[PDB]
Amino acid sequence: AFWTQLMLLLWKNFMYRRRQPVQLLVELLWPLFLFFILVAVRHSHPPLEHHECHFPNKPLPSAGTVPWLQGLICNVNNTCFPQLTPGEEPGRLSNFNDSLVSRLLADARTVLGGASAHRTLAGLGSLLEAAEDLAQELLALRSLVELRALLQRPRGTSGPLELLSEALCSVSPACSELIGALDSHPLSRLLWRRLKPLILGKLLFAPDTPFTRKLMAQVNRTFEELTLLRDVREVWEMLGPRIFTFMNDSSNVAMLQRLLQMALRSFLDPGSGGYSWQDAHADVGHLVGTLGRVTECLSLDKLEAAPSEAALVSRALQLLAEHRFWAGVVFLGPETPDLGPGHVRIKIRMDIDVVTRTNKIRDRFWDPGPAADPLTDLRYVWGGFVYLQDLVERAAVRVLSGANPRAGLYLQQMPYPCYVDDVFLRVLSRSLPLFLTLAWIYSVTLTVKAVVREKETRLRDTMRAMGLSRAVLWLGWFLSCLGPFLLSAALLVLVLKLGDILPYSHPGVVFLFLAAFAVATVTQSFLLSAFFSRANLAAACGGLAYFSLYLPYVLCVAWRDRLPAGGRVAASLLSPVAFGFGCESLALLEEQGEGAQWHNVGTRPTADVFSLAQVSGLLLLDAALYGLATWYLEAVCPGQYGIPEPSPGVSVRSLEKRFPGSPQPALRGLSLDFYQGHITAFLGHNGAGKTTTLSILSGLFPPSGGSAFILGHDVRSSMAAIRPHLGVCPQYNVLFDMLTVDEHVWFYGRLKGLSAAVVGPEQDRLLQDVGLVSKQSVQTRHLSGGMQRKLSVAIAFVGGSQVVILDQPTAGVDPASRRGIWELLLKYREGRTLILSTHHLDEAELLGDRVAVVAGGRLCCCGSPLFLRRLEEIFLKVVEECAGRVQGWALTRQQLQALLLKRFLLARRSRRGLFAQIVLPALFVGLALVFSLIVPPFGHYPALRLSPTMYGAQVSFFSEDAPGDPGRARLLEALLQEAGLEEPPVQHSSHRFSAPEVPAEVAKVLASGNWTPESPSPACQCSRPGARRLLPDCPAAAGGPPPPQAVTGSGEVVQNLTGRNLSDFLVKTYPRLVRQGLKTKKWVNEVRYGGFSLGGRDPGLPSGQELGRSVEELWALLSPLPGGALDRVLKNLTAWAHSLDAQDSLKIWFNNKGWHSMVAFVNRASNAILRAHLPPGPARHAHSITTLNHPLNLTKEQLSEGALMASSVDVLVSICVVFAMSFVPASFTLVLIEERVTRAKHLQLMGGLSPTLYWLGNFLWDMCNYLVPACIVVLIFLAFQQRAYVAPANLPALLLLLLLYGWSITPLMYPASFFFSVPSTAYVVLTCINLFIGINGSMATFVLELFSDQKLQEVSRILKQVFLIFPHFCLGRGLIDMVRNQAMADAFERLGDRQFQSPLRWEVVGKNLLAMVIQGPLFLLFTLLLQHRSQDEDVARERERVVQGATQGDVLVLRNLTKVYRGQRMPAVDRLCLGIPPGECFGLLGVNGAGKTSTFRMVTGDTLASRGEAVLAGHSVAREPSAAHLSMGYCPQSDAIFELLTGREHLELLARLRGVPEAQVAQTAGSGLARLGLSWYADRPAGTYSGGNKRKLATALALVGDPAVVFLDQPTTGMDPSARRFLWNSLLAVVREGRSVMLTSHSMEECEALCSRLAIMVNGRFRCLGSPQHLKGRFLEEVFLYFSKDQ
Ligand SMILES: *[C@@H]1O[C@H](CO)[C@@H](O[C@@H]2O[C@H](CO)[C@@H](O[C@@H]3O[C@H](CO)[C@@H](O)[C@H](O)[C@@H]3O)[C@H](O)[C@H]2NC(C)=O)[C@H](O)[C@H]1NC(C)=O
Ligand SMILES: Nc1ncnc2c1ncn2[C@@H]1O[C@H](COP(=O)(O)OP(=O)(O)OP(=O)(O)O)[C@@H](O)[C@H]1O
Ligand SMILES: Nc1ncnc2c1ncn2[C@@H]1O[C@H](COP(=O)(O)OP(=O)(O)OP(=O)(O)O)[C@@H](O)[C@H]1O
Ligand SMILES: *[C@@H]1O[C@H](CO)[C@@H](O[C@@H]2O[C@H](CO)[C@@H](O)[C@H](O)[C@H]2NC(C)=O)[C@H](O)[C@H]1NC(C)=O
Ligand SMILES: *[C@@H]1O[C@H](CO)[C@@H](O)[C@H](O)[C@H]1NC(C)=O
Ligand SMILES: *[C@@H]1O[C@H](CO)[C@@H](O)[C@H](O)[C@H]1NC(C)=O
Ligand SMILES: *[C@@H]1O[C@H](CO)[C@@H](O)[C@H](O)[C@H]1NC(C)=O
Ligand SMILES: *[C@@H]1O[C@H](CO)[C@@H](O)[C@H](O)[C@H]1NC(C)=O
Ligand SMILES: *[C@@H]1O[C@H](CO)[C@@H](O)[C@H](O)[C@H]1NC(C)=O
Ligand SMILES: *[C@@H]1O[C@H](CO)[C@@H](O)[C@H](O)[C@H]1NC(C)=O
Ligand SMILES: [Mg+2]
Ligand SMILES: [Mg+2]
Repeated sequence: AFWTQLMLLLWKNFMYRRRQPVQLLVELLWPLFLFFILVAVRHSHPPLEHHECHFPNKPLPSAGTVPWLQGLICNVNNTCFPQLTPGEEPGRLSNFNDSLVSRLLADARTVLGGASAHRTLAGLGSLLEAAEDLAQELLALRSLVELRALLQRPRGTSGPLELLSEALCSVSPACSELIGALDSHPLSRLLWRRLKPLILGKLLFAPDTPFTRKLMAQVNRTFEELTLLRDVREVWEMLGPRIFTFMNDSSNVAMLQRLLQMALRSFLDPGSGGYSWQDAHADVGHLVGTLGRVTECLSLDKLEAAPSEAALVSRALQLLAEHRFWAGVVFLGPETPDLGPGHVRIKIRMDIDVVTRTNKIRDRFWDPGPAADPLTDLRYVWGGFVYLQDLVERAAVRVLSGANPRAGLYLQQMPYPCYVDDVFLRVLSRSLPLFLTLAWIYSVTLTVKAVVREKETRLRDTMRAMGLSRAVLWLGWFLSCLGPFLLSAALLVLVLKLGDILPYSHPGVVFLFLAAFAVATVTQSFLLSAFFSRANLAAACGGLAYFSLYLPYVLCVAWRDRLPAGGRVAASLLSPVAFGFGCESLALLEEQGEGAQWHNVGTRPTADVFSLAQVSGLLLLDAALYGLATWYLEAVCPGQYGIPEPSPGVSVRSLEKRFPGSPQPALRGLSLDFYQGHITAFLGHNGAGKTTTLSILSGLFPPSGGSAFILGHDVRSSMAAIRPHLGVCPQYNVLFDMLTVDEHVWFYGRLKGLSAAVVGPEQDRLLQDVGLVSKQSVQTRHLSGGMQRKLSVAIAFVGGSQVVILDQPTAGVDPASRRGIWELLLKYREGRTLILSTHHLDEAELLGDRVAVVAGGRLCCCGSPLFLRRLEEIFLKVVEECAGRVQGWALTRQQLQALLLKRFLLARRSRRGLFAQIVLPALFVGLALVFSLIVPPFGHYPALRLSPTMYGAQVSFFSEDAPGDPGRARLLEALLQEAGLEEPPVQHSSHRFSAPEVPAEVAKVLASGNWTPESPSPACQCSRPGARRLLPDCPAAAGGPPPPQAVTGSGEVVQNLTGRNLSDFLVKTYPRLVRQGLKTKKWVNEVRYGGFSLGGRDPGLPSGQELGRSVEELWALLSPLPGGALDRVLKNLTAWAHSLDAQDSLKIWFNNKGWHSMVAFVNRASNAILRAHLPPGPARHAHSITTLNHPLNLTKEQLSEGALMASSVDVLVSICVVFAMSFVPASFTLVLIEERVTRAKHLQLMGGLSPTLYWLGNFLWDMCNYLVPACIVVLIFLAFQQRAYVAPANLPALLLLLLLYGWSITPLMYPASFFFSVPSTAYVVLTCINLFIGINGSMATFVLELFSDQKLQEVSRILKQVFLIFPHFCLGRGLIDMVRNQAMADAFERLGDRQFQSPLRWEVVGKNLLAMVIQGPLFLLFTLLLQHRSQDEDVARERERVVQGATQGDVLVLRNLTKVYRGQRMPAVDRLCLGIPPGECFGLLGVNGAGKTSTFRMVTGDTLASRGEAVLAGHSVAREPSAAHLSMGYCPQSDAIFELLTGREHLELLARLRGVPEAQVAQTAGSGLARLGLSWYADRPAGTYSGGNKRKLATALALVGDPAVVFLDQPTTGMDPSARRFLWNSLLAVVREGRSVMLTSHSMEECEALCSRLAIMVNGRFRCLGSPQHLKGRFLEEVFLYFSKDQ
């Protein structure tokens, strides 16, 4: 019956799914909200493609001084123009052109060279004519006019820097004052804030050898020449007064000058003196003063000294504090490459904030783009490393060679092709694993809760007792839970693929991966649900254990290096870790732009060696391991309801049971024997232990000793041969809520073993025999006690049961159905060994062929009924043989002191629950910090020698221009010999370069085209706009009409590239290397890293040398002063004029894709220059220069200025703490719901408690239980020294945040306690809702506010203020803003600006606090508002009297009461009128379906009415519920007690709440306990009583305190004759006192014989309403039946 049982289980699960569809829909739609938000954001963030653009030139200080400053000031940004920059042209050399300074210099050159001979002749002494001719062209130029216009600009704008940039580029206390004026504009302050160390620096060298002194003297030349401004200012200062005196009072000389004159504008220039003697003088004076201040800005004393390297490091550490460090050069002594001098080793040390990190030679991932960010990529330019290296290297070359080389190095970045990027893919790749792991948290918790709840209510054990096998049940659970997971995974795959989040991947492999993940999760949940045995405890520790298995993934991704593959494999056993590895592999495959379309299953040999074909096998292995572990754990440890762990049909011998809680054993020893087919009956007093014995016979409990045999087998050990031979009937019915009676019987009959053919007749026969045939399409949750009991006994009798045990077959059942019970028992008595147990003696004597009585755990006597006769009286004899008011505000003080005490007691018995509910979430945060704070230590950045030999094979350049010079040829051959290509011998003088062969098709295409090097040779390539398929441009074979002349060397290849355009070659060829390199797509072996270009064209006019002649022809005359100031300025003018001719350029093309690229090529260029200028000889290797790079020992890390917060450990810890604090405000509803459901809260509300006091007491207790997690969180943060969160500056913010979150979350979970029926489901649902609304709101807004800034910043600002109603959001954003502000403050402190903000601000945390405080108590007000939502002939004569007459004596008056069960056609209760006077024990009988309990619930106040009224002592229950509730007592059919408290606590609590004085509380409780026979069991917890004791306790809580009217419901459902005698005596006493009773039952005596006014009720209508003797006279069980048949 394996397949039949499987079909039955699947059908039942399908029926449950179909009955309630909303839960199915919400489960299927839960894990997609965050992905929906992500897709919505992505839809509005189109991919961006960048146009082609070329980068500009960058001169080095070796090329001069003016161009160096020009390139430093103008080219701050890497503004790349799409049009070709003039610098890239081989002929051109000066990118900056037609500017003010360049035009001024050129025009000055021209004017000075034009008439040098004329001024020489003038100085020889006509000359006036030559001077006039020169002055004629001194006005033709407009450069002087524009210079005057610029220097006359009114002062303002941003400062001198703006005018300096305008002049250079193309469209001392005073110095400090200028800086302070300039810093007001951050745009103008960019230059200062990037160039602070250049003005203030110190150059330090460790050795003090005179060789190093010569090196520094050679370095010092540029600083020496920079100070000519002081000398020229002094010269003008000396000339000032002299010319000022000469001009004044010299009219005679001037007039004789005009007399000797005898063009015209020159003659009129001295006229009136307005335009000659002051304007030009003032302008030149202002200019010289300005340059004097400029030269006084500099310190001019940059160099310093140091004894050794230790003193160097100490002085560096001292000087680093006050912004004075710019150097560190060390002339280390290798003595080493080889013997002999010239093997100098320069080792530059500089701060880590300025030099690129040397950890990585290249980048990490192939990101398409030139990577030319002028703020975080080109650090070597704005830092000054390259300038210092060039200066030191040129000085070393000058010292070693002894010559005067002239070769100005330049820098040029090659262009980059068109491309398109997807930033969103990289952004989401980091946070995908967290999203995916957090998506499936609903289903795991619900699965664990469902499993533990099914195993808790004995439903699983009862279902298994009839023949179910554990394997079948487990497989059914597996399939049923696995279904929705697979459907949801398929839907998620579909939505991911359709949304273009993962466009490349084929959905099949992704779906298989997700299905494997889902299977692993299912089996993990089934394993996790095997430790616990209580619904509350299992629900509490259900999400923490799942989410605590994901942190090791973070630990193992932080420790990526130094990790053996064995460790990764051993840490991949946990499912979330393996899924994280798989998700990372898939994300990196997607980012590579190659997809996973069924052929990428053995790829990725990198650090992420795992691909999406090895993780799935691991996941399946983990699922198998978890399943085996679950099976073993279930087999070895059953749980609370411990199943056994591997013709006298029934026999028990020496059977005893011992519960740990009870000091005395329940059972001592039994020897009872069972027989063939004689109905046996158990008789005994309450607490004898018949139900415990019956459970011991079944598999519910294990015996504490002895053994029990059934059908010759043994329930001990081998009980597997018992299942098809047993039938069970628990005292408390266990049934499926949704399934109806017909489905119940069909399911149990099929499971029992009946064939599919014999079902209908048997089921119908049993259903008719029992008496339930009138109802067949109603679910069991709409049935009263009697119908449920009849259904339970019917289910017990379904199928062929060899031995069946009946326990309380009838209870609350009228005799009419008891007759059907009798006939059912008689019809099956032939061999089925019927066993019975009831308190009714008539049934025992009528059926019992042998009666056995047990008392006090011992078999008193067993035998035939005739044996004992020689029945109620003798059984009772045997059992006997064996056995003012405090009123006012003071009362308000008392009530609370009771109520809170109750809570405290409920907290003392169950400490494990509190430990797991209000402590464990705090320790989860500590575990998160422990696992997220362990990082690998770092030491020092290693030193490396900078040369391109560390890259590998590559491609160089050879471009040359103007070959008609020997020096350029020598330098070029030096470059070739340095590259590695040795000089070929005489036989290969011209056999050096091997030109490859052009393809035939390309050759034909070029023949159809033009073979012109100075025209665009390559064909145009198509740009690809988005389209997600082709990122780079479309390649072609037309790039370069000749193939490059590749010549191999010792590992490198050098080409020719002479005469070609040289700009299109790289652009057209790069996409070929882009597409060719696909194996790794992270560290692709690019072949083009850099090259040279020897442009020998000199940007000097041929007349420039003439300038020097002019200067020297001014030196001989004018009496050169011996002081030397004039002499020295004239000789630095002559030197500048001579150097204006220059020698050549050595332009360097560098690729920024390789980090350490420009420095190595500068090194090689300088080494080649040295080898060129060296005299010929075999000492080529004897003299070599190497540049190192080693940052200081100062312990810091690379400051990522551009990279802001990017979903890091900070937000991880914030998510962890939010998760931990979301669980705590859910344990507060368990007790509330448990009280409301069992109708125990309403008892207290009857006691005299106003709802307001109840709610305030609960609120205070819940508040007192919230401060325990917060203290532990604060202590953990303090212990771990988390500066970001806890510190003497931000501690008040955290304290207020936690305290007010506690203040405002608690009164929000109260309204949810009205609409739930089982506590654990409410617990898990509220926990999941809190988790979702917190995380997926706050962290989603955080993701929105970062990364993309396309007005999504404005969208996030809009959404931020809206999410203030939820008190969960006020903890997420608050704990992220603090971290962000702390990070910004730390960055400012590291920078040195020393700016500190404030934690508590309006726009930081203040608004959240204010809003959450103001919304705090509104939820409590809503809670109270929702709580106060409710705003014959005798019968006819009685109705007429009630309608018209007004009996003031009567206490309770009913007026036409009726109410319908939400459309059940015939109203159960309708049109009732009655009047009761004081001091009459009213009674009311009926049948199972009359509606007695409905009448009690309608009149007592538990349910709201429909029509009519129920007035109780003046105040109506509906009009004023409080006044009616003031004085009455209740006892419902379903007993209302607390499982953990005891009886004495119950009585004392009710006594205190009613208002009795404190002194008499104990006396009243003792009297109440002793009155009803409850004393020997008045200290044990109320949860361990049996049915009779619980009934007695429930009755006792209805009479304590002497109320007015007692609304006793059926009180004798299971009480014993002694107990019922006690109850009758108590009722007689209370009615003698003068208080009425409204007992209703099916029994006799006080209900019937001692009653006062019976009233039979059938189908919601009264029948007689007459006295008992009156009923007997006019018309006792048979009399009642006759009267029922009378009408
Ligand atoms: C080396 O090859 C480059 C190709 O990149 C040549 O530059 C190209 O020069 C032509 C000159 O006509 C440019 O055409 C112009 O395009 C603009 C675009 O708006 C148009 O408005 C003009 O009317 C003109 O047609 C072309 O854009 C430009 N290519 C670029 C910038 O990528 C360069 O001249 C070659 N070197 C030589 C021939 O020495
Ligand atoms: N779970 C339990 N833990 C500890 N003691 C228990 C437990 N259940 C019952 N007992 C105790 O064991 C004894 C046997 O009483 P038991 O509950 O078995 O009676 P019963 O057969 O159900 O009787 P009744 O006919 O009155 O319903 C009592 O003292 C009872 O308090
Ligand atoms: N939840 C429900 N939904 C629909 N009908 C119900 C529901 N509960 C009870 N009924 C029906 O409404 C009527 C009211 O009966 P009620 O529940 O008051 O039982 P009772 O006969 O007074 O109790 P007892 O079973 O203890 O003798 C009955 O016909 C019953 O079958
Ligand atoms: C690289 O190619 C150029 C192509 O011009 C070579 O320069 C030519 O060299 C030959 C022989 O030396 C001369 O006859 C030509 O006159 C040169 N060209 C021009 C325009 O003058 C150059 O020699 C090649 N590189 C090397 C190292 O040989
Ligand atoms: C460089 O970029 C900054 C920042 O966008 C901008 O303000 C400035 O105008 C740009 N150009 C120059 C020459 O600084
Ligand atoms: C740019 O420089 C060249 C160099 O000779 C010069 O001829 C030209 O006038 C300058 N200005 C331009 C091209 O606008
Ligand atoms: C000479 O200087 C005096 C002031 O020092 C001035 O008043 C006078 O005008 C000057 N003379 C000439 C001719 O500039
Ligand atoms: C370097 O030049 C500066 C000029 O101010 C000065 O310290 C000195 O002349 C030189 N120092 C040397 C040669 O050590
Ligand atoms: C330039 O002038 C400075 C002093 O102003 C002098 O030290 C230096 O030697 C001069 N230049 C040359 C090449 O002599
Ligand atoms: C940095 O200084 C520490 C001082 O304890 C020393 O142990 C370490 O070796 C130094 N590192 C380097 C690279 O000099
Ligand atoms: Mg019992
Ligand atoms: Mg009832």
